[PDB]
Amino acid sequence: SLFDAPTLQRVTVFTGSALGSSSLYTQAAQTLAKTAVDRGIDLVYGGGKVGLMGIVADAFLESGGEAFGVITESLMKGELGHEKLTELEIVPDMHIRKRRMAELGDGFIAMPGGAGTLEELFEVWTWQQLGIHQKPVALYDVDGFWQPLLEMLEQMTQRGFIKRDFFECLIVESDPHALLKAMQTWTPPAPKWLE
Amino acid sequence: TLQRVTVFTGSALGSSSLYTQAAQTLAKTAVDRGIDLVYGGGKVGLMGIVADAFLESGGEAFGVITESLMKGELGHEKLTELEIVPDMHIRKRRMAELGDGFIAMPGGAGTLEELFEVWTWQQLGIHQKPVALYDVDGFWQPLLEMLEQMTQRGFIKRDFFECLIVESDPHALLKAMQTWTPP
Repeated sequence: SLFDAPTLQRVTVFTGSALGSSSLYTQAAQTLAKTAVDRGIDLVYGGGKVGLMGIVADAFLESGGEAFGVITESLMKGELGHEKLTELEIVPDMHIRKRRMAELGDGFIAMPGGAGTLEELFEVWTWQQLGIHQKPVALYDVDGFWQPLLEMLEQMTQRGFIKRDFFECLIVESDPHALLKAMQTWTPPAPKWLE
Repeated sequence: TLQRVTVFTGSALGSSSLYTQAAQTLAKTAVDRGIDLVYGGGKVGLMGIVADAFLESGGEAFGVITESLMKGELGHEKLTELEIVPDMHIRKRRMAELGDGFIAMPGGAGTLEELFEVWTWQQLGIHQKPVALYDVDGFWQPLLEMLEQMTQRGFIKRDFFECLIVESDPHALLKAMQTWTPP
């Protein structure tokens, strides 16, 4: 229906190819995967087998959900792709990879990661602002990991480079049930009233 | 050597005229070095400011813009050359091909997005070009603080974070770019 948000069938997850320095990030990813599958949401992600990327894909498969990785030729030649995925799309470059992860997902989540995770997050958020998609964008704030980013965006907003209304449409939860609940009920803000 | 530099900067002007001025001063400094501008082709915000400044100072400015943004009345019509491309990704492929290095002046989410793409791709060996942050009025300090924590939590190689250029003065910035070596 026209008044309804599309219902989330898949979520695209951005996260590190390292595990990072707390056991907690491995736990927290596992929990989200379980919650996701509980609501019949499947996973789209970058197709890796190590670090949090690997953790989250494995947790998804193990809870009995599905998992669609999208990976490049370069990465597949260097034999870095996960081998037991529901599907694994191999594409010529990093652009197409991001484009395809964004077409496949019904929403985006950023779990802890580094530069690459930021590359992906800001792109999809920018695109939301340009009207290229109207899918929700969320930060999984595991042990406050994303708090420094929020301080940075708050400062950018104050200096006038980001509209407060966009920044406030960013979902940030540390609880996974909350996170996905906000993603399901999310609607984009009316262009009619931005300020 | 550095002949063209790709600049990422905000589509708005920001709440203080300091940014406009720094953007102007940087363009002059780069023209004096013989360096031309490559950027996303807009006339609004600091994009417009920096492109005007390169032109008015005797230098050249090349824009790469999508068909959509052109249609949106955001394009600059008095550049040295303006390429029109299908989409955002071809636009970044081209800005990266044309650039010999990358500078991120103040901006928002659009700027962040371009910045992180080319930084990440430096980490992966896709290119070996300097990436620099023009730290006007400490604008990028909160970003460095975020990166510092990510490095302390295991998600960014310290080695790589240290190869990131950060400078508030434009003569220092361009010299840092000119003498930089890869990680």
